[PDB]
Order: sequence, then structure tokens, then C-alpha cells
Amino acid sequence: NNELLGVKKLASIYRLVNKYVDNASLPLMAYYSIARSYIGGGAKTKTVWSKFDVYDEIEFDRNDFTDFFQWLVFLHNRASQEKLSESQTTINALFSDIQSLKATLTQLSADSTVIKGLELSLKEKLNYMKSLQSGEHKFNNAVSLYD
Amino acid sequence: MNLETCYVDFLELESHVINEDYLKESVELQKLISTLNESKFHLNKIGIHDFKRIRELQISLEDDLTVFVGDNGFGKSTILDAIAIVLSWLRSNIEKESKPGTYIKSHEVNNSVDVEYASIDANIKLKDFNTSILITKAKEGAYYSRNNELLGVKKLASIYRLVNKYVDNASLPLMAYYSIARSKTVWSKFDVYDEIEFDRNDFTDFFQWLVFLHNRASQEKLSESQTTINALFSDIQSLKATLTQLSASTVIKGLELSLKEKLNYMKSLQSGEHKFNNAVSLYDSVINTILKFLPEFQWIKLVYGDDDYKIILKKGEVELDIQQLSQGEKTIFTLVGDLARRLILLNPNLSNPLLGYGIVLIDEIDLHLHPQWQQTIIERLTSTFPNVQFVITTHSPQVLSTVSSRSVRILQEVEVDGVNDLIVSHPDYQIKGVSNQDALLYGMRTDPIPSTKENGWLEEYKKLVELNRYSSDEALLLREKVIKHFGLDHPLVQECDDLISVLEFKNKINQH
Ligand SMILES: Nc1ncnc2c1ncn2[C@@H]1O[C@H](COP(=O)(O)OP(=O)(O)OP(=O)(O)O)[C@@H](O)[C@H]1O
Repeated sequence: NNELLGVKKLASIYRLVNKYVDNASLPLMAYYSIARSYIGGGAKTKTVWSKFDVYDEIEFDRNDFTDFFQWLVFLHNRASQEKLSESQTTINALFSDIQSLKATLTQLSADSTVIKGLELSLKEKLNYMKSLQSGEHKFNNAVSLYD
Repeated sequence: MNLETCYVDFLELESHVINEDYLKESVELQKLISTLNESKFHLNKIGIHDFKRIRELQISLEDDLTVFVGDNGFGKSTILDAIAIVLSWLRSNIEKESKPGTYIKSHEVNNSVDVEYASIDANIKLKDFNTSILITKAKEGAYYSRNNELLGVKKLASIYRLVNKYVDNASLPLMAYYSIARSKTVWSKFDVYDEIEFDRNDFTDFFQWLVFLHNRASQEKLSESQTTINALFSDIQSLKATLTQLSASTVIKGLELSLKEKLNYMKSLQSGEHKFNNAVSLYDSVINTILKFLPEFQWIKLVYGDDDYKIILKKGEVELDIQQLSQGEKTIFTLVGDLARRLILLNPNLSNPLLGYGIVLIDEIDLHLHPQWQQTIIERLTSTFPNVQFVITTHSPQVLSTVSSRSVRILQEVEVDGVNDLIVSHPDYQIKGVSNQDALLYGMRTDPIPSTKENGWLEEYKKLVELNRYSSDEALLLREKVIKHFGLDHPLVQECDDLISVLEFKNKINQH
């Protein structure tokens, strides 16, 4: 007979902690046999991913390569969506205001004009942009993951 | 301004002038285009001879809407297939001169003893210009009606080839046929114009097409376009920074530089190709068209979540996944999406491409639809695209109550001189706004009340009551069955009791 008390007990702890934790981590197990040479040497569209998708098999072969390609494009589009929207608004406001200051300094033309007010507006925009950052604080965690 | 008169003189001018640019900009071309754009394309008449169950018939079609009502095996699908056969040849000639169209299948010929050939005739009227096309096939008859007469359609095809050869971004008529189950050249978008026939209940394919188009649209918004907007992000700022806060001669000197920068920024836009319905412009136009068709929704967008991606529709204050929709809404969604997709691509010059011209054939519109949906589909179809001709066949009486009586045709079967042939009639009343059963009785000639066995006792009890024999023992026995099946409070019993009381009072007065 086989003795499976230890594995059953250890796995029960992982399932219990996974029950009460939103994004609990799991150990990584993999095996790259000699058949990987033509895994890269040589269906319904997937829309849902999960950490248990990698747990179907312990070995690497065939369709895993295909899934990598489908996963990569999913990451790229996620970055592109976050590149647009409100992040572009701060891009337009902060750069133009900074450019407005820089040209004036370069121009050296002639109440001190409105240079102080422009600098104050730039400082306010920079402070708001810094406060708006969330998560990894570098475009959330999508662009950084792709790079 | 006759089309023929403008066409002949433009052809003569083109022949006289060898140079293409000389005739490219001239009064003859402008006159031809101007009179071509105001013409309204619509079919006028059709005749059928020895085709399937139809022996000999001539049908006149309306200019905006026409509804065919009939039973099973009455040739409703025969008429639509005949029109598709006629339009196939015109489409083939438009694509290329001297190209075969669709032939008549051998099994489609009538199986009568004395038949020899089957012929189809059609008439297309464009403002004042008229044309007619006849296609015929003989199975085994010794004498046939010569060959197909395609002379009329070749002139029209050459007209369209001429107009679109010199001036680009022209317009073409729309021909579509939404059939039943059965079963370069703007190909970058993947829409296929080669096939006239299209099938509904293919929501998966349209969903994937929408997702791929959205990804291409998002890709085009970046890269070199992001550079041009960056330049515009400073010229407008300079204009404001030079004319807004310092209003209160060196200060005015910078305005010339700012205007020079604006003109230089205009150089990049000048070196830009025409939109030609690019990926960005197609997406918003399609989405807005669907939103216009269904005003109950606020917006539609594709959301890439932390792990998944899906399309979210908002109505009221609730957000629904696209997959939560029922079968009827999916069918409407793909039908409107395909119509908008074809209309946008076929009219790249018009400011509002939803004002094109064409003919659309729909078979069994009421398939997979709740009765609450059937009562508003016609008004929305006829209001979203106001310049298209529709030919529709239907089975549901609920749809009929929303259609004017001037666009209703009824197919019957009558026998004349020992030969049974089909006939077309018209309703004798106005059926727009009437109740459901009135529409069923007048527009379909069917009994609205079933002939169930439980009904059999009802009329017998009524008849006994009307003959002043309600006190008879037979009536008393029958009342037990009726009152047991229906109940005391049912309105039908209540009116019967009212009649009983009225007759009793009349008998009391007469007796005294
Ligand atoms: N070769 C033929 N000769 C004579 N009659 C034919 C022949 N082929 C078919 N028919 C007739 O065609 C009739 C059915 O025609 P059709 O398909 O137009 O009917 P429909 O009820 O309008 O169709 P649908 O449900 O597709 O709208 C049958 O009743 C049959 O008698």
C-alpha cells in the first residue's frame, strides 16, 4: 500500500488558507523533459484565466506553447487600455504647461508676467498626478508587467 | 435632366477629349453626378411564369414597405427567391461585364404535364429611367423563349462603372437577403460583399469581429498620430498664452511665430491620406447606430478586467454582460450590426451614411421573438433607415397590427376554368392600431376562437338560453359541466346570467 497521510495533511493547509485569502499564493512545480525540443520546435477562444490553469499537468508539452501566445496578446491589450483614458489627460496638461514655462525661459522676452502662476499650476498638476497613482504607482501593474 | 441625355453627351465629350484631366473637372461630369445622386432606386413590377407552385402571376411592389401574408405552401419563399435570382445578374454585371449570374435549378420547374419553360421578368425604375430583365429556362420543351434578355442591365452596369471609374468615393446600391436556415475591394475589414445571402443566429462571429475591430482601432490611436496631437498640444497653448492673460511691441512679435507654428503643424495634416473609413471611424459609427436602434441603453464598451475581458451594456442603473441577453435580442443585435456594416462601407462620401439607397429582403421576421418585441420592430426598422425599400414576410398577427393597409398582400388559392392558381388580394379595412384578434380575423382570415371540446357545451347552453328554454332539465344538467369547468366568477358566465335575468324580466312583464 501507499502512505498518503502527509501529503493530504499538507495540502489541506493550502486549501484552507486559500479559502479565507483573496489572492493567496501557491508553490510552483514544473518539469522540462527532453521532449521540449519540438514543443517550440514545431479552438474556442479563451477569455477566462486562473491560477489553476497551470495545475492541469506537471510537464511542459505542445499546447502550452500555444497558450503562451494567447496570454501575451492579452497582456498587451491590457496595457493599451490603460495607456488611454485619464492617464492621457495628465499627459496633455503637465507637458504643455511645462513647455509653456520652458519656452519663456528660452525666449527671455523683454507683475513678472504669469510665470509664478504657471509654475504654481504645474506644481498642482504634478501633485495631483502623483496622488492619482495607485497600486505599483507606475501605470498600475500592467505596463510594468509587460516591460 | 434625363439620365440618358446626360450620359450620351458625357460619353461624346469623353471621346472628343483625349486628356483625362480635361474631362475630370467639367460641367458634364458634375451634371451627371448631381442627377445620379437624386435618383431613388426601387423595383417596380415582377412577373412569374411556371415557377414552382406559381403558374402565372404579376406582382406590384410598393416604394417603402411591402408585407406578404399567407399559409404554408403558398409560395411566399418563391417570390423572394425569384427576386434574389433577378438581382444576382445585376450584381455580377456590376462587378465585371459579361459574368454569369445564378441559373434556375431544374427541379424548380413546374411538374405539370403541359409546361415547357419557366420565365422570370422584372422592372427597375430609377427616377425616369426604366429597365427590364427576363431570364428563362426550358426543361424539355422543344420551343423555348430564346435566351435571357440582359441588354437593359448592361447599360446600367456600364453607367455605374463609368461614374466610379473617373471619380472615386462614389456610391453604390445596397442589395441584401436575410434568408432562412436552408443550407483590395475593402477586404481589410474582413466583411465579405461577394455573398448576397446572409444568415442570422451567428452571434459568435460578429462578437469576434467586433473585438478584433476594437483592437485595431485602439492600435491606430497611438504611434505617429500621438506625435501630431503633441504638436497641437503646444500651438493652442501658445495662442492662449499670448492673447489671454497679458491683455491688461516684442510681446506682439511672438504672435507671428505662434501662427507660423500653427501653419507648420498644418503641413503634417496636409500630408495625410483620406480617412476612407479607417478603423477608428468605423467603430464609433457602428456603435452609435446600434445605440440609436435601441434607445433603452446608455453606452456599450469593452472592458479588460484584471483577468478577463467582456462587453458591458448599461441600462438605467444596471450593467449587464452581453452574454446575458436572450436569443431574440441577440438576433436583433446581429441583424442591425450587419446592416450598419454594409451601409457604412457602401457610402464613404456621405456625411451620414445611413441615408443610402437599396433593397432589403427579410424572411420570417418574427422568428424567436417575444410578443412584446414584435410590436415595435417595424417602426424602428422604418425609422433608422428611411431611404431603403423593404420586402417582408411574416406569420405573427401581432406584427400585422402595426402595418398600414396599403402595404398588405394576401395570397389565396382559387380555381378558374378547372385550373387551380394562386391569387393576390388586399385587406378591406384599416388594420393599423386595431386589437390582436381583429388583425388576425381581417388580415389572415382565420377563426380567433378555438373549436375545443369544452367549447361545445358553451354554445349549446347559450342556444338553449336564447330560445327561452333555460328552465329545462337539459339546461340544468349542462350548466353543471359548464360552471364546473369555468367557474362562477368567469366573465362568460356573468354575461350568461345577465341574459337570464333580462329574459326572466321580459317573461314576467309579458305574463302579466
Ligand atoms: N416542382 C414543383 N412543382 C409544383 N409545385 C412545387 C414544386 N416544388 C415545390 N412546389 C410547391 O411549393 C410549395 C411550397 O412553396 P414554398 O417553399 O414557397 O412555401 P412557403 O410556405 O411560402 O415557404 P417558407 O416556409 O420557406 O416561407 C409546396 O406546397 C409545393 O406544392
